[PDB]
Amino acid sequence: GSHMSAGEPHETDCSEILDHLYEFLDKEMPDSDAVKFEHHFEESSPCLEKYGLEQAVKKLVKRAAGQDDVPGDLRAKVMGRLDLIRSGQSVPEHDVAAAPSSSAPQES
Repeated sequence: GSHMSAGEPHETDCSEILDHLYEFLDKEMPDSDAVKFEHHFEESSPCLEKYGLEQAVKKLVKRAAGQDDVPGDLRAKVMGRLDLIRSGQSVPEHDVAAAPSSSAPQES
């Protein structure tokens, strides 16, 4: 495992963390959620290390009130990812939203 690594640690639940990412993000306060996110997002880091949501949710938390708040491009990307996660495992290069390097950074 030098270039490719998919060794997830010992976890328990994950869909529930997504469940927040969806209703938390869309049915609570898109901008007033980055600071409230971190709390629940840190309790289940291993869930975000299954499909690669850590990298994304960290970015959602990064905005917070006052800053980027919510470009709609991260959420739509995260929610749509939940919908992909909850209904699949194959994930795309969504890291491009904040430093592209999911699999092929350059991709010739």
